[PDB]
Amino acid sequence: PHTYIKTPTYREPVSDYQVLREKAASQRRDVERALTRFMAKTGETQSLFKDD
Amino acid sequence: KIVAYELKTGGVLLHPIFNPASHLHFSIKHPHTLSWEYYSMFQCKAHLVMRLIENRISMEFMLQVFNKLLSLASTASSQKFQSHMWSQMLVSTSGFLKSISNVSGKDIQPLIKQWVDQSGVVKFYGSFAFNRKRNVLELEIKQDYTSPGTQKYVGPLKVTVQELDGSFNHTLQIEENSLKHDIPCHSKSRRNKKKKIPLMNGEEVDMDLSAMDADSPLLWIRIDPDMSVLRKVEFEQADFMWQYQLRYERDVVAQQESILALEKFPTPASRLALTDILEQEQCFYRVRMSACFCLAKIANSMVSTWTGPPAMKSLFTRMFCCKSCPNIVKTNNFMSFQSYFLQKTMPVAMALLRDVHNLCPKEVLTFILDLIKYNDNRKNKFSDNYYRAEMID
Repeated sequence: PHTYIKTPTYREPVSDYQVLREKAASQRRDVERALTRFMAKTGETQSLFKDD
Repeated sequence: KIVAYELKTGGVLLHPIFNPASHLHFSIKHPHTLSWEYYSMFQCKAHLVMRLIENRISMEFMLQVFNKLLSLASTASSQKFQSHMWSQMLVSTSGFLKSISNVSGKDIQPLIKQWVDQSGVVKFYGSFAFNRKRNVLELEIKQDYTSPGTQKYVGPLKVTVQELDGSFNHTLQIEENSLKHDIPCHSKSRRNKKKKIPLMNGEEVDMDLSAMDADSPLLWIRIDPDMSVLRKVEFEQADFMWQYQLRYERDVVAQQESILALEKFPTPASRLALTDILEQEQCFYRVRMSACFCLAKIANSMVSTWTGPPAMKSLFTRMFCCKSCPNIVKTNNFMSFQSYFLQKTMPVAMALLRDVHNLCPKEVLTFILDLIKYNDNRKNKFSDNYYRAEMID
């Protein structure tokens, strides 16, 4: 059934609303955490705890 | 606000006569010696006393009084005579009462003498008993008139009784020596047949009469429903009467006072009443926002009895989350303005839940943190700052 005939295949698509909500949420949380840590490290900083 | 302030410190005296008020640490002869809280409560009491004058003399006559004052002022405002006529633009108390007496023929001098010249609010303590033999309702209304902020009321008093035959108003004459007021009660033939019980408005509803007493027809009682005096009422109903008044009343102040009085009865019927109020659109939204906090307090008081999940969580996932994912909140669409306010007030009350160890449960804290993480506001036409601020709260 493979000697002479060929048909194409595709990659597995993830159309699930749960995992898409999870992916968009975690990527937004991670990029805003990275942005705020970068901006707090390269400027004047405060701290709730002593030398934190 | 005013009964809290007047019972806290002395009282607000509209129209003093020149000290007239010596119970308070400043002089009321000039506006610049008044405390700022006294100035705020002064304006507040002034507009409530004007609502009382509208209650005695109807609203169209009141607007005619105001139009007569404005018309005298605007005929005065065009003259050139240096104040021969420019003082008709200045109102006084005697001129205001005279214009009221001109347009209506009634004078309000007892109402002015009680609520303006006298500086106090009244306190009502009511309790009822139903006489089954003579079919009467014996009310017992006593006043606390020896507190520092209080005064004694001797006028008439409206009371609204909802019985099975409908809603009936009664006027009671509360003289100084009065204590027991016997009002008559109607039939109970709407429990013989299942018929709908007619409400305060023209409509009628189906009520579950299993919680009601078998011998009494009366479903709830409200002392001074229209707020026609400056009063603080402490009525002693039964808990099922407070639940019926929360569910089937067509007055928002009675639903609010039943929410306020259901915190003393933590029975599961009251939890069912507040949960049915919370699920109910076509209830006024500020009643449901109060029922959130009342449900939180009741849930804290009946720990080691609570069966299922924490309070309002399943209701939040039923109202505001996705059907396929219960722990993922729906993307923000704030275009309804009543489920927006309820959505932003429900986790704030849900966070007041406490376990048997007095610590907030990790099921509600995790729920609030998932409400924070899965928040998506790229799709509504409104901002998210108040909802996120309430999430921090």
